[PDB]
Amino acid sequence: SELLVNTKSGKVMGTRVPVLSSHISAFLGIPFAEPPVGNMRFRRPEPKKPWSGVWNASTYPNNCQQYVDEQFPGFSGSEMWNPNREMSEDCLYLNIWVPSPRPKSTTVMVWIYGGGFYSGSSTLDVYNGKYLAYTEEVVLVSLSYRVGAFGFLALHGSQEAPGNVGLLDQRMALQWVHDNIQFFGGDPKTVTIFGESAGGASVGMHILSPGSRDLFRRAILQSGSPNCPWASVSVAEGRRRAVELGRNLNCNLNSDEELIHCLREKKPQELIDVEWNVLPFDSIFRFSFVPVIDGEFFPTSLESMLNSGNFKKTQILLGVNKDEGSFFLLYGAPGFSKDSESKISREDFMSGVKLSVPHANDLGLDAVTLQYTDWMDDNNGIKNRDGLDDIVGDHNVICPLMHFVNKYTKFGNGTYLYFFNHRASNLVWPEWMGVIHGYEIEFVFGLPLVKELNYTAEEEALSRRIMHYWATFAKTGNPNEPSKWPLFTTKEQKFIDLNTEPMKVHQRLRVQMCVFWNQFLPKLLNAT
Amino acid sequence: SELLVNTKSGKVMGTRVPVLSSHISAFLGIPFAEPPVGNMRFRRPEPKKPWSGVWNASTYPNNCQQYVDEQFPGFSGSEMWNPNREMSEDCLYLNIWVPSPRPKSTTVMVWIYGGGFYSGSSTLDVYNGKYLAYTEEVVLVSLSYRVGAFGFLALHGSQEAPGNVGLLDQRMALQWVHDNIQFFGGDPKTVTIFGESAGGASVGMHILSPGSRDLFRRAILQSGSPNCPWASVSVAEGRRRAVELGRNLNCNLNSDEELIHCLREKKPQELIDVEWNVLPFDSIFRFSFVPVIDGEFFPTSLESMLNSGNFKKTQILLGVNKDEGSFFLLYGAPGFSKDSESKISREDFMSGVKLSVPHANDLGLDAVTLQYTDWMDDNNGIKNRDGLDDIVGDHNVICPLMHFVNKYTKFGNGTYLYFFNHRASNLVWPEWMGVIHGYEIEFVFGLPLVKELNYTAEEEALSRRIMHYWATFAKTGNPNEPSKWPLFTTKEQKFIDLNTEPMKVHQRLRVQMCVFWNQFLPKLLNAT
Ligand SMILES: c1ccc2c(NCCCCCCCCNc3c4c(nc5ccccc35)CCCC4)ccnc2c1
Ligand SMILES: c1ccc2c(NCCCCCCCCNc3c4c(nc5ccccc35)CCCC4)ccnc2c1
Ligand SMILES: *[C@@H]1O[C@H](CO)[C@@H](O)[C@H](O)[C@H]1NC(C)=O
Ligand SMILES: *[C@@H]1O[C@H](CO)[C@@H](O)[C@H](O)[C@H]1NC(C)=O
Ligand SMILES: *[C@@H]1O[C@H](CO)[C@@H](O)[C@H](O)[C@H]1NC(C)=O
Ligand SMILES: *[C@@H]1O[C@H](CO)[C@@H](O)[C@H](O)[C@H]1NC(C)=O
Repeated sequence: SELLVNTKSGKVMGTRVPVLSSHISAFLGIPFAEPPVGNMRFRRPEPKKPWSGVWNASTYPNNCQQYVDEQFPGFSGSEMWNPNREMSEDCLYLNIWVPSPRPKSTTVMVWIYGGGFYSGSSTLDVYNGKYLAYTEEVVLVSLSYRVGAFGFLALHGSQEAPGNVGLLDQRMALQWVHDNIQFFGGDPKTVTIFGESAGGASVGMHILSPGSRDLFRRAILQSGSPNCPWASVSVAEGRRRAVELGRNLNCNLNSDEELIHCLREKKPQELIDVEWNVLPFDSIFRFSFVPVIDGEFFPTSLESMLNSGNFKKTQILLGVNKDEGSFFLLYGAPGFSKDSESKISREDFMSGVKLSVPHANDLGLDAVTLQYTDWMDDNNGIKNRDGLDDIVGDHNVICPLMHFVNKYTKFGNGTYLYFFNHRASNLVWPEWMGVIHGYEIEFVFGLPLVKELNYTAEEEALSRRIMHYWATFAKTGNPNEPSKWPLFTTKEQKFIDLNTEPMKVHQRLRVQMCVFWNQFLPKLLNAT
Repeated sequence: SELLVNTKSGKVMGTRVPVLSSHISAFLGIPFAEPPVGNMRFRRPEPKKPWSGVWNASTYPNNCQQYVDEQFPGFSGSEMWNPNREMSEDCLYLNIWVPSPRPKSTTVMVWIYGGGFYSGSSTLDVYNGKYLAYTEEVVLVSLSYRVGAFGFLALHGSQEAPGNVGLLDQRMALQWVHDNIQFFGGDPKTVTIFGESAGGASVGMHILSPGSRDLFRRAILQSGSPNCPWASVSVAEGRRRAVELGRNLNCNLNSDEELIHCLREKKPQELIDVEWNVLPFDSIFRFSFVPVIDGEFFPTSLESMLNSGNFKKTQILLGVNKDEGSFFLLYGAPGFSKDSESKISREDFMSGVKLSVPHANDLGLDAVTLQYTDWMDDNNGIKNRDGLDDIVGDHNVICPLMHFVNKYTKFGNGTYLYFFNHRASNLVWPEWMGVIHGYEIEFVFGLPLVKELNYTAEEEALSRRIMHYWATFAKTGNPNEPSKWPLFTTKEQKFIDLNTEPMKVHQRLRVQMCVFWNQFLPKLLNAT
């Protein structure tokens, strides 16, 4: 049977799924790690014990325990990101979509979901891999990994909660794909890992980490990079947040063993209920439990690794969206709201910049404010709103990705950079938010191909070229079929716009603002 | 006789001069102070002893001792600024142009020449007051004052060389005009002092100084303001430059009396020969001997005086030129030269910014460089040249004048601001220098009215409207004849362009760059 596959870990039985009036096989909920429950909470994952019999993989697995967005109850714009399966600590599973008939040895793509390392699910409708598997003939895999304190509580020096275990969950899934994907028709020597936001930062983290490098071939990073200011913390800060979490739960804090033991008896929801109380500052675009620069998964600081070429050399394809920051302002900055144009007063602008660069002294806040204010029209509400939108996006996503791409390209074997600026005709979010963080995903996964979702014919065409650029790059290391997406080089720094208009090539994506965020501001904060 | 005038100091005999095929009277070289020679060098000026008989005022007086520009021998562009009379320490005289027939009580304008407080003459062809006296029916006066060490050597605490004596020379001339101008037909209750560059800074200094305020009615400042970074130094820095000057002449430095005595025996040219050796930094647009914030002429810091309204409240008219910095780069920054377009390399740009902001640490130099560099085209030679031109002009002239005008307007009784951007059709300087520091002067003094100077008909019309704006403002406190130059207000901040095209009104002259120079950079240099 086409739906039965024998792996090194046991046999699994998939299910047949319809796709664009045809069909493919899906193997949903395959376990790749032992359930990280009880005494196993906070620990490195352990490989799944092989099973006898047949594993039923006809349905989506549970999602990992996480905070749930209730800001706009039933609004599809925000609920499309919430877990759509029951939550459980028993959540380490992966999903596979396989073309029909079963390939022999074709291109593999492994998706790593975003969600600020505190949320995310591999089962969201926007991540349904059937359209991409089908249209491009690739074996598509989506893995899962522990988020929040369950995945990133870090007490460096302890083996019970070493930190980075969520990243180790991702690695374990990649080890499973390396070891078993050949049985589903995938070529384990041609796997591309791709992800968005925290997922793109994760992808970049595996390019960096010695222990993950050999488990994949090429990489795609969407709106995220490893050096993002919100993607990692030092071991001292990780330790301090772990202790502060225990303090919120009235834990005995005399020793790591006491803290960890106390944290292990709490129900999942108790940790989720106070998780956000450990941030050191009043901030936006910062998350409590994230990867730690531990000297193991990351041997040295990310910057020295980037500087010395200490990373996997291969091809990468990556890019950003036009308005990466808008949704973080909607959720956390005064003056922004879902149902108004959100013209911002000068005082809310100033309140907005303090929230955006939480780690800055007064001089730093003045430098950011001067850099983004039009002083001949400072009370322009639209300009204040847009300026703040760009500050959040430039500082949290764009400039850190541009710093990564320039450092990577000096040692890599090929880079393709894009700027996604198409605002979907059917967007449910207000206009002011523009081309939102996460909204290039539906095009990568091909939702515009399904008529009922109401996209335009040109939106369907855009989705088909992106899907084909992504799969062709996964297959060959080049998005182009032998009108050309040129290679990004350290000399020319070319990139393309990705929208419904004839491809345009540009150069030096946001150089002006990024010299400010990547060179001047850090120099300024370090001296003052 | 029309050419004979009796003053409180004695009788003076003028000469009749032709002007635009008519004539007026000129009283050249009237003495207003005792010669500041011998033991009087460096001291406050003393009033001229009255003389019996008739003072011959038919010829220009000597110019004060100063450094002489020899960079382009015989080039009219630079020689038009050099002294055109023999030099002498005996140089405290004033000149008067009087309409014919002799007025009874008309508007008086007193010109104070620029020249960085180290040079300048009241006798330059560009300062000939006959055209303005004639066309606008005003009594035009040009005074003189000691420059360089002779006028500004400052050893605070000593009465032998207290500093600011050159400013006291100007004051003495204003006291003479107040006391005697009625005999030449001038109204001493309606005198406007006006000046350019160091002369405009001086004008602003008399608006500030309690001891000078009552001696004039209204003021005009051209490309200069009192708070310019090159226009004053602290008493400790003045002292240090005086000592360093003595050290260059092998003077005994044990006491002020020893230093001063030694400096008084040196010939004038010996002081001029080493004068430039005392600057504390490798700089551009900085001069050795300038006014000192002494607690007497300036009771407190200029900024606290501006902040508290501690200054003369009246009407002012002032403005700047488009390319104030170009000539200082020509003379002192690598890569600029008179006969080439002066496209500047990135390294010369960087060398240029270090010279321009001599008082800045590394962080400050980076902030200036980032603010003026187009990072998507950083090797553009024209952009590097123009960027440096704007850095010099914004920092040395424009932004300090804009800070002065906004502080003044909160307490004053009327402000008119202009932006002079007409490049003269007959300019002998290369194109790259644009609308040069000092080149609005020939229009204020009406040289375009004389056919042989080869200006265009529209240039003659522009000169006539400027002359009439200046004299009408001198007469009434408003440049407009009862198309309107609007009042600058702290709310609207309107100003006009001054050129051959139909008047255009704008707002917030260089606000963007000036928030950088006036608020951010000083905050940055003070913290780091
Ligand atoms: C108390 C108070 C606040 C919080 C909190 N506040 C987070 C607000 C900032 C974050 C809210 C965004 C929702 C994620 N969902 C979204 C994601 C993406 N794009 C989105 C676009 C629009 C709206 C939501 C999006 C792209 C892929 C990743 C996920 C979190 C946890 N616990 C708390 C506890
Ligand atoms: C050794 C080395 C250098 C110097 C020095 N170097 C000054 C260079 C910088 C200054 C040179 C400019 C000439 C003034 N003459 C000019 C003035 C104005 N505009 C001008 C425009 C173009 C050229 C000259 C101008 C507007 C009114 C004020 C005077 C000075 C003394 N001693 C020295 C001794
Ligand atoms: C597979 O498991 C799901 C669990 O809901 C069930 O509905 C389905 O019938 C199962 N099929 C088999 C063959 O066990
Ligand atoms: C990638 O590597 C191959 C083989 O080492 C080399 O020939 C090619 O030029 C490289 N391509 C890029 C983009 O550097
Ligand atoms: C005035 O002085 C000048 C000095 O050069 C002289 O040429 C002129 O003849 C003098 N006239 C009188 C009346 O003394
Ligand atoms: C100047 O002062 C007069 C009289 O004090 C006043 O009436 C007038 O409004 C003032 N004008 C300005 C420009 O402030």
